[PDB]
Amino acid sequence: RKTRKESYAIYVYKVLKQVHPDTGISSKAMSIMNSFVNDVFERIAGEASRLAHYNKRSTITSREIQTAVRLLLPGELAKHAVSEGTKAVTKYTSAK
Amino acid sequence: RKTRKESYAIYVYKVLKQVHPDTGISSKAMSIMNSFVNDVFERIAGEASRLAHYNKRSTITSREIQTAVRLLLPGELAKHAVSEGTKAVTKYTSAK
Amino acid sequence: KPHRYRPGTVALREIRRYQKSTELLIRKLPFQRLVREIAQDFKTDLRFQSSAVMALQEASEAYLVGLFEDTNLCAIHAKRVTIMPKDIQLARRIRGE
Amino acid sequence: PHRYRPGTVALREIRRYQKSTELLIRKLPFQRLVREIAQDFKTDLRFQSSAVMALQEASEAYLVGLFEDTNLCAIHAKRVTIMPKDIQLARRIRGE
Amino acid sequence: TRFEDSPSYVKWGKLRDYQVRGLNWLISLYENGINGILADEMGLGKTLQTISLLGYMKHYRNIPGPHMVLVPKSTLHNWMSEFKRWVPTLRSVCLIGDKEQRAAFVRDVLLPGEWDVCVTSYEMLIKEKSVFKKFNWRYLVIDEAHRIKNEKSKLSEIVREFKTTNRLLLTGTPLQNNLHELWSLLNFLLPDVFNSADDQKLVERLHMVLRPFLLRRIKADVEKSLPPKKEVKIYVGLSKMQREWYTRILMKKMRLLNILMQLRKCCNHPYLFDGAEPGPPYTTDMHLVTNSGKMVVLDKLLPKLKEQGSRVLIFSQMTRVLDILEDYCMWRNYEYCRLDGQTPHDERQDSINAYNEPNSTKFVFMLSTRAGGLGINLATADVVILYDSDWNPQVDLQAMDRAHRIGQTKTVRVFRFITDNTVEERIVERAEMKLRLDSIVIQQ
Amino acid sequence: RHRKVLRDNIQGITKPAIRRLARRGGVKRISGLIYEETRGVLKVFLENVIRDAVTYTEHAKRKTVTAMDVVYALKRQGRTLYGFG
Amino acid sequence: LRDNIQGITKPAIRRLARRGGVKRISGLIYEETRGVLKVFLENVIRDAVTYTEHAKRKTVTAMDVVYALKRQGRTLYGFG
Amino acid sequence: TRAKAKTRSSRAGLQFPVGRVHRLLRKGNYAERVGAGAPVYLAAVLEYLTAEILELAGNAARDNKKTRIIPRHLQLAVRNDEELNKLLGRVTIAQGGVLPNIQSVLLPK
Amino acid sequence: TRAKAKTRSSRAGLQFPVGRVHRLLRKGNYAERVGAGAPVYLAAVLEYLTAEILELAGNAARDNKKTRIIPRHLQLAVRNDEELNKLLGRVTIAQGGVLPNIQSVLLPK
DNA sequence: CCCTGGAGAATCCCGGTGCCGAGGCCGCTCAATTGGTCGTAGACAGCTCTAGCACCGCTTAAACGCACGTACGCGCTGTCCCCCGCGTTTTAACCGCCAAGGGGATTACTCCCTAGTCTCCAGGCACGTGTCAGATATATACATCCTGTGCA
DNA sequence: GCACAGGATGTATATATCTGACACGTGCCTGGAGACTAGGGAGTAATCCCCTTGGCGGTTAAAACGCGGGGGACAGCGCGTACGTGCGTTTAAGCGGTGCTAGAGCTGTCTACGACCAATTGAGCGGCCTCGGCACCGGGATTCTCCAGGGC
Ligand SMILES: Nc1ncnc2c1ncn2[C@@H]1O[C@H](COP(=O)(O)OP(=O)(O)O)[C@@H](O)[C@H]1O
Repeated sequence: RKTRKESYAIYVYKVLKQVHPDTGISSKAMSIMNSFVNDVFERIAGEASRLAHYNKRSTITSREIQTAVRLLLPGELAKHAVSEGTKAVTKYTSAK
Repeated sequence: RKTRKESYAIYVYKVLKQVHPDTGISSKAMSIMNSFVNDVFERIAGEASRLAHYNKRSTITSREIQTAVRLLLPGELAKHAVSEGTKAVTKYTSAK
Repeated sequence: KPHRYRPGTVALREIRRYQKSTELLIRKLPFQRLVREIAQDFKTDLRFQSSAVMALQEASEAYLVGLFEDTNLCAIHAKRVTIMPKDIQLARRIRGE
Repeated sequence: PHRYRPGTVALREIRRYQKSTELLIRKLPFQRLVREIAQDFKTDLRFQSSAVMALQEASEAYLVGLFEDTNLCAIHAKRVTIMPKDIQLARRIRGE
Repeated sequence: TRFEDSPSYVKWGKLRDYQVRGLNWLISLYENGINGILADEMGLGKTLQTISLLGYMKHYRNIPGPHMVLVPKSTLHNWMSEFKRWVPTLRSVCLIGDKEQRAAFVRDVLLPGEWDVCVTSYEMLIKEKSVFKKFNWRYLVIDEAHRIKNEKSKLSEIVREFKTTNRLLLTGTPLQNNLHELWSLLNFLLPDVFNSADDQKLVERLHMVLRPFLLRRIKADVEKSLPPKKEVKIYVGLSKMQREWYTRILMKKMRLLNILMQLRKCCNHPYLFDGAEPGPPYTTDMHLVTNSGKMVVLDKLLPKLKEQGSRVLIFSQMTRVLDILEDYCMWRNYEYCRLDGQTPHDERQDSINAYNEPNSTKFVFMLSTRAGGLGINLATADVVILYDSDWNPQVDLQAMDRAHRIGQTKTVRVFRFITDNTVEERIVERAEMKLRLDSIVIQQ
Repeated sequence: RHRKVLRDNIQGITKPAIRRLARRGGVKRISGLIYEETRGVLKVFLENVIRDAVTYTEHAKRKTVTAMDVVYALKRQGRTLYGFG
Repeated sequence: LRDNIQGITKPAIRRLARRGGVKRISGLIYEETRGVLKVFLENVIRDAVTYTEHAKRKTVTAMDVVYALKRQGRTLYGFG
Repeated sequence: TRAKAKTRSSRAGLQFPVGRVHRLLRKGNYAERVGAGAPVYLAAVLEYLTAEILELAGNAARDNKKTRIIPRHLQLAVRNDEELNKLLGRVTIAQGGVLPNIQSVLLPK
Repeated sequence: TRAKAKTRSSRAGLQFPVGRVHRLLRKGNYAERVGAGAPVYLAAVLEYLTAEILELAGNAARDNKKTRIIPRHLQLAVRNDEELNKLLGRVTIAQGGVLPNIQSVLLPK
């Protein structure tokens, strides 16, 4: 067995079972979803890095992630993504 | 006494006097030249960093810089810039 | 009886004149009012540096000039000399906006 | 004998191929073309089959989008036949 | 031991005692080689004294060389008429008009050098600094010198760059806000004396320093008329909507950028803010009056003066407030004439004449506090109501004296409207501070 | 109680000014319906750019929009501007 | 090899145009589209060969092709 | 002794790996330091976007009378939603095809 | 003892700041390690590009009969040359104007 | 000049095959837990220079409204040739299979190249300051455009 | 019907003036060079086995070719309409001012909490098998459409 490779496949599958309980997915579709997740990650992280360099900071923070999602996603997606991220950070802070 | 701002104005003026002894440059043209140098530097450095990540290396080297130059520059510019940089690195390594 | 130029000589003269210069072709104060009105809906109590408005005007004028070049090409494609909203919409659709 | 008018079969083919999701170029000719083109940059090159498949996917997508824009230009000229002038106009407006 | 009577070169007129005293003082300034500031109030023949000075300097001294007078545009014709009437031996030219007229004038009269005095305006000086900069100027006169009271202004820089031998500043209010302005004027005058930026250590020392360079003749030597004024402060309280908006402004969708400027107008009328007025009907009926303290007091005050002597002048610093007052006066059906910056000059003069017509039905003349030209002879009025106070007390004094001119007959009552527990109290306190500074320094 | 509006700010971009822009673009004849279309196009473009610039200004916790913020918004859009920093 | 742009046949171009949504095709479209295809392929293959060379590989990988496409602004999901 | 380890994804109530996102940020040369809330926020955003796309694709697959999501379903979901089409405008999806569309002039009169 | 300091730009023969480029690379978070010859190569490439643009702009200034360069000359140089036009295709030069260009149809005949 | 009537294509329903998707197991390496530290960012204070709001005064360039005439957009018509739809024959793509070895991919080892540190010093930046290149004006010289008219 | 003279317009041209930005010179300080150490990244060699490439034969779909005809491109003509040109009138831009703040940037400090580094260990995750329900393939009966002929 060669070197192990990392993919978001199991997490994508868990989300799919949450959304449609009795619907599956094929290998090419999972590869497409993995590529999508990697691309979105790189877009957001690069934008946040540029923000930190512009403001002369050294730490990537939740405020930078929020500004990056406002910059990159359009409209209702930006609103809902901001709400979801804020909820997650609130739960993490209170439940840690 | 105000803060220190860094710019490539000194070196741009040197290259201007080297390539056209009797010619001057205005402040706004200097702003444009400075912005151009910054933009090219950022493009080359970003492409080199992406290359290093792709090949799972940690060091930006002259091989990475050459490959980024060939990727970014169109053709005659690419080959002449490669020759210029090879000359420079040879001169630096030879007796320095 | 008074001397008059044909319909199209003055248009070509204006084309050459404004392709020879580099100034801004839009009035600064009206443009500033428009920019402030647009930013009002995004966030009230907004203040603008004067250099920001100049950069905005530069970008807007460059965008409009490039759009008009493409519009003229489309009108010439349709075997016309007059540019039309159809030409503007086609240019935008092909460019992907 | 039965004979369809000039244009009904074209519409049927339009619907059929817009319904389908498979490649429309012969794979062996495309592979030979790719290797030929690659001879200009390096010798004795070898390819992964996935590489040729991805190249074909990208090429087909580019051509399909180009033909859509060309069709729009032809409709603008009040025509149904597409022409090389339409292809050139689409490329020029895109920025190529 | 100087000129003791009306000079001879000045024909058709005998200068008064203060006129000849000022002329003697200017001659002493010239003899000692010191430039001076002449501030003898608003009516003691300052233009005549300047004309007499130039007439003397040309007649009894042989220097008919170039002389420049800088004036506001509104006073150019007055200056030319006075030059032609009093001392016609001198040769005076005026520079006005567009670019073609300016070029023709410079090619016809200015450059050929057949003139002796030049009467130009501020704008024409800024335009033609290039040609005025060439000449050697024997005497430079700047009228209404408070225009250049501020350094770092283009006119002050340009007037500093000229080549001059003598300088003379005419003003009535040398001190408006702070001693920096007085130093700016004195530094234009004597740059080598007042080169520095800045009651034995104060008041008396300042008086002794200023006295060799200044001369003020209060309008009390003549008097014999103009019964003294009387200022009454009327305190008013916020209406309920005014209180609601004051709280909304202080606590903090309308942009509120200049908080002081929003609180002010809020203290004038809540209707200025968008949407504070009631809905689409847009009627003028008793909800204008009741929503403003100044407006309720004004409605309680106007009819009493009207059944009394009437002829009231109302001043404000906002044309929006002028609009609201015009609507009120239309609804109550008094007579109103309006004058602000947007009123064309012919209409301005027509309104002044119509109100000043000996027996007219006009009742209220509304002016913007700064829209006059220091003229405006509204001497038939009786009561001045200041809707708004200005940071500059000299502006308020000029507004007052537009109705306190020589033709006045009966005493004038000045009603100043102040909101209690607002920023108007601050404004008035600052104005009092500036006025006390001015009185202690210049008046004494 | 006196209301009198002046004009719409999008009308401040005038027909002769749009004609000058078309002249620099190289256009000879211009239809009368072009002006409203151009006004809409300009509004859309400005809205995108200003939204991004305001996002940057908010992240910096400022209330003043700067030329650098405008430049960064344009680089986000893909319309690099040289000459302002 | 030589004469391989003629392997992209007229029926294939017709199929691609029919997926694009065109009904009538002029006879001169085929040479034009072969030229367009050649220039596009040359750009992509050049970038991919640059990546392959830098890695000191003698094989071109789907990763190299994807990287070239992404640098040209033509992201391709479905291969990695 | 040490308490039972609770994953940060469990603490945040997510289904995406917060720790893996944190390691990817640290190894990516994006910035010198990474805050604690950044991985949680990023994982939540990724989860939301993935859920949106999967929901639309599953709806499309059901309208096709299937049960496995294929690239055709993904492409239909992306191109029939305006926000996701604005996000993925420069993206080509393998074996996705195109949206059925014929211009009205081409239809028979 | 000690030797007199020689700048790396002098060592390499470049008119661009090798040391400043090295520091900018190390602070830009591009990688955790930067080689010795990389700043030299990058500075040489930047110098070549700047020299090209300045040569073309000086030629344009001679054509316009002025001895100082302005953004108009920079735009005329960047356009009219295909390599730099591809390089700066999506770049706007402030007050640079546009190329003179009138279509053949629009001319009188 | 739309209504039946044939034909062709597509759709739906029903039954047999195969192939991987989804589950269950194993092993490992990577994230979570504690503990300690340090440096980054938040908070405060003190200067300086710009931007917003409400006005005024003046000059003048540009917008604006209007009217006329003229290219031009647009519809209509006729002609011709070109692209499409169909049938026949050829060709090479596809698929399955086999075979060989080139190169991708991993591991172990060692060295050499870079990060970090401390001095030392000179190159680059802010600051003043003069002079000259370009903008502008003015008066010509010339090149262009348009019309009327003389000549077939 | 065409071609030219000439008038009027606009434009290119040489000269003279003036001003404000370019370019140079200066002090000093902050960042770059010199010299050293220490450690981990990467170059280098060697092994494995996967995946590429080459070849061959049989099938059959797809390409190439040729025919015949209707529809679409395209040239030409006529018209009336909306845009260009020019002129007189109106408006608002632009410049120069008041008067007061607050906002934001550079300086300089202080300080505390949050991120980093390190050491353990055990649970999550990736790879490997295995099996059955879905997807695919065919087949048959069905519905919708498209084209043609004429009694509507
Ligand atoms: N014949 C006159 N001689 C001198 N002064 C006069 C004469 N007539 C009127 N005045 C004064 O002129 C004043 C108004 O004119 P003003 O513009 O102030 O002139 P000046 O600027 O010369 O004082 C009045 O107060 C009046 O006293």
